[PDB]
Amino acid sequence: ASRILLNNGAKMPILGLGTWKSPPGQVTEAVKVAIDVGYRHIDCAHIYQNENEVGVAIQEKLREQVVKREELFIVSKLWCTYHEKGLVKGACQKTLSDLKLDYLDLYLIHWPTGFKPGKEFFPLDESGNVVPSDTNILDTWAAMEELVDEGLVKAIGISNFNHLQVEMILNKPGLKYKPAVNQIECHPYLTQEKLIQYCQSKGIVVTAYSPLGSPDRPWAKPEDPSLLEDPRIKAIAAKHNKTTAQVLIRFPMQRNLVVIPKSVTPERIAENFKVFDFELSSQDMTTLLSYNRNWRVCALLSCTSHKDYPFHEEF
Ligand SMILES: NC(=O)c1ccc[n+]([C@@H]2O[C@H](COP(=O)([O-])OP(=O)(O)OC[C@H]3O[C@@H](n4cnc5c(N)ncnc54)[C@H](OP(=O)(O)O)[C@@H]3O)[C@@H](O)[C@H]2O)c1
Ligand SMILES: O=C(O)Cc1nn(Cc2nc3cc(C(F)(F)F)ccc3s2)c(=O)c2ccccc12
Repeated sequence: ASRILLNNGAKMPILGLGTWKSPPGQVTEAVKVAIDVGYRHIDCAHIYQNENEVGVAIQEKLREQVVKREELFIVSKLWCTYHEKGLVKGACQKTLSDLKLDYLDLYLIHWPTGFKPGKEFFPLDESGNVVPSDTNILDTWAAMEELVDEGLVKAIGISNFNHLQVEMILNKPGLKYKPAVNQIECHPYLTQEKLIQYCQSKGIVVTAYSPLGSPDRPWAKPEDPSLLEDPRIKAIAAKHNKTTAQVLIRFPMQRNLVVIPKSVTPERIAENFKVFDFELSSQDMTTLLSYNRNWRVCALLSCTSHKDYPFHEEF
Protein backbone atom coordinates (compact mmCIF):
# COMPACT_ATOMS: atom_id res chain seq x y z
CA ALA A 1 0.00 0.00 0.00
CA SER A 2 1.33 3.35 -1.15
CA ARG A 3 -0.16 5.72 1.46
CA ILE A 4 -0.67 6.08 5.19
CA LEU A 5 -3.70 7.56 6.86
CA LEU A 6 -3.10 10.81 8.71
CA ASN A 7 -5.12 12.05 11.70
CA ASN A 8 -6.67 14.76 9.48
CA GLY A 9 -8.24 12.01 7.30
CA ALA A 10 -5.88 12.63 4.36
CA LYS A 11 -3.63 9.95 2.89
CA MET A 12 0.15 10.51 2.67
CA PRO A 13 2.40 8.65 0.18
CA ILE A 14 4.98 6.64 2.09
CA LEU A 15 7.61 7.30 -0.56
CA GLY A 16 8.52 10.88 -1.29
CA LEU A 17 11.29 12.86 -2.99
CA GLY A 18 13.73 14.83 -0.87
CA THR A 19 15.07 18.20 -2.14
CA TRP A 20 17.71 19.36 0.41
CA LYS A 21 20.91 20.12 -1.52
CA SER A 22 19.25 19.74 -4.91
CA PRO A 23 20.53 22.74 -6.89
CA PRO A 24 17.89 24.90 -8.61
CA GLY A 25 19.88 23.93 -11.71
CA GLN A 26 18.65 20.30 -11.36
CA VAL A 27 15.73 20.09 -8.95
CA THR A 28 13.28 21.19 -11.67
CA GLU A 29 14.40 18.22 -13.79
CA ALA A 30 14.43 15.95 -10.70
CA VAL A 31 10.87 16.67 -9.83
CA LYS A 32 9.66 16.32 -13.44
CA VAL A 33 11.27 12.87 -13.62
CA ALA A 34 10.09 11.87 -10.18
CA ILE A 35 6.50 12.72 -11.08
CA ASP A 36 6.92 10.86 -14.39
CA VAL A 37 8.00 7.61 -12.65
CA GLY A 38 5.42 7.68 -9.84
CA TYR A 39 6.43 10.01 -7.03
CA ARG A 40 3.50 11.92 -5.63
CA HIS A 41 5.08 13.32 -2.46
CA ILE A 42 7.76 15.97 -2.49
CA ASP A 43 9.50 17.09 0.67
CA CYS A 44 10.47 20.80 0.52
CA ALA A 45 11.69 23.60 2.79
CA HIS A 46 12.17 27.40 2.55
CA ILE A 47 15.71 26.84 3.82
CA TYR A 48 16.48 24.56 0.87
CA GLN A 49 16.29 27.75 -1.24
CA ASN A 50 14.99 25.89 -4.27
CA GLU A 51 11.22 26.01 -3.75
CA ASN A 52 10.68 28.20 -6.80
CA GLU A 53 12.29 25.54 -8.98
CA VAL A 54 10.30 22.76 -7.39
CA GLY A 55 7.25 24.92 -8.15
CA VAL A 56 8.23 25.23 -11.79
CA ALA A 57 8.31 21.50 -12.18
CA ILE A 58 4.92 20.90 -10.47
CA GLN A 59 3.18 23.59 -12.46
CA GLU A 60 4.47 22.23 -15.74
CA LYS A 61 3.47 18.68 -15.05
CA LEU A 62 -0.01 19.85 -14.06
CA ARG A 63 -0.15 21.74 -17.31
CA GLU A 64 1.17 18.73 -19.21
CA GLN A 65 -1.82 16.85 -17.66
CA VAL A 66 0.48 14.27 -16.16
CA VAL A 67 -1.01 14.68 -12.70
CA LYS A 68 -3.71 16.60 -10.82
CA ARG A 69 -2.96 18.76 -7.77
CA GLU A 70 -5.16 16.49 -5.57
CA GLU A 71 -2.91 13.53 -6.38
CA LEU A 72 0.19 15.39 -5.11
CA PHE A 73 1.32 15.54 -1.48
CA ILE A 74 3.48 18.62 -1.03
CA VAL A 75 5.32 19.19 2.21
CA SER A 76 7.19 22.22 3.43
CA LYS A 77 8.63 23.53 6.74
CA LEU A 78 8.70 26.76 8.80
CA TRP A 79 12.32 27.79 9.28
CA CYS A 80 13.68 28.69 12.77
CA THR A 81 13.93 32.43 12.14
CA TYR A 82 10.13 32.63 11.79
CA HIS A 83 8.81 31.10 15.04
CA GLU A 84 7.32 34.41 16.20
CA LYS A 85 3.54 34.18 15.85
CA GLY A 86 3.48 37.36 13.74
CA LEU A 87 5.95 35.83 11.24
CA VAL A 88 4.43 32.40 10.60
CA LYS A 89 1.71 33.26 8.07
CA GLY A 90 4.13 35.30 6.03
CA ALA A 91 6.64 32.48 5.96
CA CYS A 92 3.98 29.98 4.90
CA GLN A 93 2.71 32.28 2.14
CA LYS A 94 6.26 32.83 0.80
CA THR A 95 6.59 29.06 0.43
CA LEU A 96 3.16 28.86 -1.23
CA SER A 97 4.05 31.68 -3.64
CA ASP A 98 7.37 30.11 -4.52
CA LEU A 99 5.83 26.69 -5.00
CA LYS A 100 3.03 28.30 -7.06
CA LEU A 101 0.46 26.50 -4.89
CA ASP A 102 -2.58 27.62 -3.02
CA TYR A 103 -2.23 25.03 -0.27
CA LEU A 104 0.32 22.64 1.26
CA ASP A 105 -0.71 19.09 2.21
CA LEU A 106 1.58 19.29 5.23
CA TYR A 107 3.51 22.08 6.94
CA LEU A 108 6.05 21.25 9.68
CA ILE A 109 7.82 23.17 12.36
CA HIS A 110 11.25 22.42 10.89
CA TRP A 111 13.15 22.42 14.19
CA PRO A 112 11.86 23.09 17.73
CA THR A 113 14.35 25.93 18.17
CA GLY A 114 13.45 29.49 17.35
CA PHE A 115 16.28 31.68 16.09
CA LYS A 116 16.64 35.46 16.24
CA PRO A 117 14.48 36.93 13.47
CA GLY A 118 16.30 38.57 10.54
CA LYS A 119 17.52 37.98 7.00
CA GLU A 120 20.18 35.50 8.11
CA PHE A 121 19.03 31.86 8.43
CA PHE A 122 21.67 30.86 10.95
CA PRO A 123 22.35 33.98 13.01
CA LEU A 124 25.44 33.52 15.08
CA ASP A 125 27.02 35.81 17.63
CA GLU A 126 30.67 36.90 17.42
CA SER A 127 31.69 33.57 18.94
CA GLY A 128 29.71 31.21 16.71
CA ASN A 129 26.77 30.44 19.00
CA VAL A 130 23.34 30.44 17.36
CA VAL A 131 21.38 33.45 18.58
CA PRO A 132 18.01 32.15 19.85
CA SER A 133 14.65 33.92 19.76
CA ASP A 134 12.38 34.30 22.78
CA THR A 135 9.75 32.03 21.30
CA ASN A 136 8.38 28.79 22.57
CA ILE A 137 7.07 25.60 21.05
CA LEU A 138 3.49 26.09 22.14
CA ASP A 139 2.94 29.64 20.77
CA THR A 140 4.58 28.52 17.54
CA TRP A 141 2.21 25.56 17.39
CA ALA A 142 -0.74 27.91 17.98
CA ALA A 143 0.41 29.91 14.98
CA MET A 144 0.65 26.68 12.89
CA GLU A 145 -2.95 25.88 13.88
CA GLU A 146 -4.18 29.19 12.42
CA LEU A 147 -2.76 28.18 9.00
CA VAL A 148 -5.09 25.13 8.96
CA ASP A 149 -8.04 27.25 9.97
CA GLU A 150 -7.31 29.73 7.19
CA GLY A 151 -7.01 26.95 4.60
CA LEU A 152 -3.37 27.48 3.66
CA VAL A 153 -2.38 24.00 4.82
CA LYS A 154 -4.34 20.75 5.27
CA ALA A 155 -2.20 19.31 8.04
CA ILE A 156 0.53 20.46 10.40
CA GLY A 157 3.27 18.66 12.17
CA ILE A 158 6.72 18.87 13.66
CA SER A 159 10.23 17.76 12.83
CA ASN A 160 13.25 16.97 15.02
CA PHE A 161 11.12 17.05 18.18
CA ASN A 162 11.96 14.75 21.07
CA HIS A 163 9.14 12.88 22.84
CA LEU A 164 8.88 15.42 25.66
CA GLN A 165 8.53 18.26 23.13
CA VAL A 166 5.90 16.30 21.26
CA GLU A 167 4.15 15.74 24.60
CA MET A 168 4.14 19.50 25.37
CA ILE A 169 2.00 19.94 22.31
CA LEU A 170 -0.30 16.97 22.88
CA ASN A 171 -0.96 18.19 26.42
CA LYS A 172 -1.51 21.82 25.36
CA PRO A 173 -4.73 23.06 26.94
CA GLY A 174 -6.89 24.42 24.15
CA LEU A 175 -5.09 22.33 21.51
CA LYS A 176 -6.87 22.68 18.18
CA TYR A 177 -4.95 20.20 15.98
CA LYS A 178 -2.74 17.32 17.09
CA PRO A 179 0.42 17.01 15.07
CA ALA A 180 -0.05 14.67 12.09
CA VAL A 181 3.63 13.89 11.44
CA ASN A 182 6.94 14.02 13.20
CA GLN A 183 9.79 14.03 10.66
CA ILE A 184 13.02 12.76 12.13
CA GLU A 185 16.36 11.39 11.06
CA CYS A 186 16.17 7.62 10.70
CA HIS A 187 18.35 4.87 9.13
CA PRO A 188 20.21 1.73 10.34
CA TYR A 189 22.81 3.80 12.28
CA LEU A 190 20.06 5.83 14.04
CA THR A 191 17.12 3.52 14.42
CA GLN A 192 14.95 5.71 16.72
CA GLU A 193 13.17 2.80 18.36
CA LYS A 194 11.83 4.62 21.41
CA LEU A 195 10.86 7.83 19.61
CA ILE A 196 9.10 5.82 16.89
CA GLN A 197 7.27 3.73 19.41
CA TYR A 198 6.13 6.85 21.26
CA CYS A 199 4.93 8.65 18.17
CA GLN A 200 3.10 5.65 16.68
CA SER A 201 1.37 5.00 20.06
CA LYS A 202 -0.01 8.55 19.78
CA GLY A 203 -1.12 8.07 16.16
CA ILE A 204 1.50 10.45 14.89
CA VAL A 205 3.00 9.31 11.59
CA VAL A 206 6.76 9.24 11.40
CA THR A 207 8.74 10.35 8.39
CA ALA A 208 12.35 9.14 8.07
CA TYR A 209 14.78 11.63 6.56
CA SER A 210 18.35 11.04 5.45
CA PRO A 211 17.50 7.34 4.88
CA LEU A 212 20.64 6.83 2.85
CA GLY A 213 22.84 8.57 5.47
CA SER A 214 23.10 11.83 3.51
CA PRO A 215 26.48 11.24 1.92
CA ASP A 216 26.21 14.75 0.39
CA ARG A 217 25.74 16.49 3.76
CA PRO A 218 28.12 19.45 3.62
CA TRP A 219 29.94 18.63 6.92
CA ALA A 220 30.76 15.03 6.09
CA LYS A 221 34.13 13.77 7.30
CA PRO A 222 35.99 10.88 5.63
CA GLU A 223 36.12 8.89 8.86
CA ASP A 224 32.32 8.98 9.15
CA PRO A 225 30.31 5.81 8.81
CA SER A 226 28.88 5.30 5.36
CA LEU A 227 25.59 3.47 4.91
CA LEU A 228 25.65 3.07 1.14
CA GLU A 229 29.16 1.65 1.45
CA ASP A 230 28.44 -0.66 4.38
CA PRO A 231 29.43 -4.12 3.11
CA ARG A 232 26.87 -5.70 5.45
CA ILE A 233 24.00 -3.84 3.87
CA LYS A 234 25.51 -4.45 0.45
CA ALA A 235 25.28 -8.17 1.27
CA ILE A 236 21.59 -7.93 2.13
CA ALA A 237 20.99 -6.04 -1.09
CA ALA A 238 22.93 -8.56 -3.20
CA LYS A 239 20.80 -11.36 -1.75
CA HIS A 240 17.62 -9.62 -2.97
CA ASN A 241 19.05 -8.54 -6.34
CA LYS A 242 18.48 -4.92 -5.32
CA THR A 243 20.80 -1.98 -4.68
CA THR A 244 21.90 -0.87 -1.18
CA ALA A 245 19.79 2.28 -1.63
CA GLN A 246 16.61 0.20 -2.36
CA VAL A 247 17.23 -1.79 0.79
CA LEU A 248 17.75 1.43 2.81
CA ILE A 249 14.44 2.81 1.46
CA ARG A 250 12.44 -0.41 1.94
CA PHE A 251 13.64 -0.77 5.53
CA PRO A 252 11.66 2.21 6.93
CA MET A 253 8.63 1.34 4.81
CA GLN A 254 8.44 -1.95 6.67
CA ARG A 255 8.47 -0.09 9.99
CA ASN A 256 5.29 1.72 8.89
CA LEU A 257 7.30 4.89 8.28
CA VAL A 258 7.22 7.44 5.49
CA VAL A 259 10.64 7.86 3.74
CA ILE A 260 12.01 10.64 1.64
CA PRO A 261 15.23 9.78 -0.19
CA LYS A 262 16.83 12.64 -2.15
CA SER A 263 18.36 12.51 -5.60
CA VAL A 264 18.82 14.79 -8.60
CA THR A 265 20.18 11.94 -10.73
CA PRO A 266 17.37 10.67 -13.04
CA GLU A 267 18.54 7.06 -13.01
CA ARG A 268 18.66 7.06 -9.19
CA ILE A 269 15.30 8.79 -8.87
CA ALA A 270 13.75 5.91 -10.83
CA GLU A 271 15.74 3.21 -9.03
CA ASN A 272 14.71 4.57 -5.62
CA PHE A 273 11.02 4.29 -6.40
CA LYS A 274 11.31 0.64 -7.35
CA VAL A 275 10.84 -0.71 -3.88
CA PHE A 276 7.27 -1.97 -3.82
CA ASP A 277 8.24 -5.24 -5.56
CA PHE A 278 10.28 -6.97 -2.82
CA GLU A 279 10.22 -7.65 0.88
CA LEU A 280 13.04 -7.64 3.41
CA SER A 281 12.92 -10.74 5.64
CA SER A 282 12.38 -10.72 9.39
CA GLN A 283 16.06 -11.56 9.70
CA ASP A 284 17.01 -8.65 7.38
CA MET A 285 14.97 -6.29 9.49
CA THR A 286 16.48 -7.55 12.71
CA THR A 287 19.96 -7.29 11.20
CA LEU A 288 19.44 -3.75 9.95
CA LEU A 289 18.09 -2.58 13.34
CA SER A 290 21.16 -4.12 15.07
CA TYR A 291 23.43 -1.61 13.30
CA ASN A 292 22.15 1.26 15.39
CA ARG A 293 24.92 3.50 16.65
CA ASN A 294 23.00 6.67 17.59
CA TRP A 295 24.84 8.57 14.82
CA ARG A 296 23.20 11.69 13.46
CA VAL A 297 23.94 13.47 10.24
CA CYS A 298 21.81 16.42 11.37
CA ALA A 299 22.77 17.96 14.71
CA LEU A 300 24.48 21.36 14.38
CA LEU A 301 26.74 21.78 17.41
CA SER A 302 26.37 25.59 17.44
CA CYS A 303 22.77 25.02 18.59
CA THR A 304 23.42 22.71 21.57
CA SER A 305 22.89 25.51 24.09
CA HIS A 306 19.42 26.48 22.80
CA LYS A 307 16.84 25.83 25.57
CA ASP A 308 14.78 23.64 23.17
CA TYR A 309 17.78 21.79 21.67
CA PRO A 310 16.13 18.45 21.13
CA PHE A 311 18.92 15.89 21.39
CA HIS A 312 19.99 16.12 25.04
CA GLU A 313 17.10 13.89 25.94
CA GLU A 314 17.49 10.17 25.36
CA PHE A 315 14.55 10.34 22.90
N1 LIG B 1 13.41 17.71 8.57
C1 LIG B 1 14.70 17.97 8.49
O1 LIG B 1 15.36 18.51 9.37
C2 LIG B 1 15.49 17.25 7.40
C3 LIG B 1 16.91 17.10 7.54
C4 LIG B 1 17.64 16.42 6.52
C5 LIG B 1 16.96 15.90 5.41
N2 LIG B 1 15.55 16.11 5.35
C6 LIG B 1 14.81 15.78 4.07
O2 LIG B 1 15.15 14.41 3.80
C7 LIG B 1 15.68 14.28 2.42
C8 LIG B 1 16.60 13.08 2.33
O3 LIG B 1 17.73 13.26 3.22
P1 LIG B 1 19.14 13.79 2.68
O4 LIG B 1 18.98 14.68 1.51
O5 LIG B 1 19.85 14.28 3.90
O6 LIG B 1 19.93 12.48 2.22
P2 LIG B 1 19.64 10.99 1.66
O7 LIG B 1 18.36 10.99 0.94
O8 LIG B 1 19.97 10.04 2.71
O9 LIG B 1 20.88 10.89 0.64
C9 LIG B 1 20.92 11.73 -0.50
C10 LIG B 1 22.32 11.45 -1.14
O10 LIG B 1 22.22 10.09 -1.68
C11 LIG B 1 22.59 10.00 -3.02
N3 LIG B 1 21.77 8.97 -3.58
C12 LIG B 1 20.41 8.95 -3.81
N4 LIG B 1 19.94 7.85 -4.36
C13 LIG B 1 21.11 7.11 -4.50
C14 LIG B 1 21.18 5.83 -5.05
N5 LIG B 1 20.16 5.11 -5.52
N6 LIG B 1 22.47 5.29 -5.08
C15 LIG B 1 23.56 5.98 -4.61
N7 LIG B 1 23.47 7.24 -4.08
C16 LIG B 1 22.20 7.78 -4.03
C17 LIG B 1 22.24 11.40 -3.56
O11 LIG B 1 23.02 11.71 -4.73
P3 LIG B 1 22.42 12.56 -6.01
O12 LIG B 1 21.34 13.48 -5.52
O13 LIG B 1 23.70 13.28 -6.45
O14 LIG B 1 21.89 11.48 -6.98
C18 LIG B 1 22.68 12.32 -2.38
O15 LIG B 1 24.09 12.54 -2.33
C19 LIG B 1 16.29 15.70 2.21
O16 LIG B 1 16.60 15.95 0.85
C20 LIG B 1 15.22 16.57 2.85
O17 LIG B 1 14.11 16.60 1.93
C21 LIG B 1 14.79 16.75 6.30
O1 LIG C 1 17.31 21.33 8.19
C1 LIG C 1 17.42 20.53 7.22
O2 LIG C 1 16.36 20.12 6.71
C2 LIG C 1 18.75 19.93 6.92
C3 LIG C 1 19.83 20.89 7.42
N1 LIG C 1 20.37 20.44 8.52
N2 LIG C 1 21.41 21.18 9.02
C4 LIG C 1 22.02 20.66 10.26
C5 LIG C 1 21.09 21.36 11.36
N3 LIG C 1 21.04 20.99 12.61
C6 LIG C 1 20.16 21.73 13.41
C7 LIG C 1 19.90 21.58 14.79
C8 LIG C 1 18.98 22.43 15.38
C9 LIG C 1 18.65 22.31 16.85
F1 LIG C 1 17.27 22.06 16.95
F2 LIG C 1 18.95 21.10 17.29
F3 LIG C 1 18.93 23.23 17.66
C10 LIG C 1 18.32 23.42 14.68
C11 LIG C 1 18.54 23.61 13.34
C12 LIG C 1 19.47 22.75 12.73
S1 LIG C 1 19.97 22.72 11.09
C13 LIG C 1 21.91 22.34 8.47
O3 LIG C 1 22.83 22.95 8.98
C14 LIG C 1 21.26 22.77 7.28
C15 LIG C 1 21.71 23.95 6.67
C16 LIG C 1 21.09 24.39 5.51
C17 LIG C 1 20.02 23.70 4.91
C18 LIG C 1 19.58 22.54 5.52
C19 LIG C 1 20.20 22.06 6.72
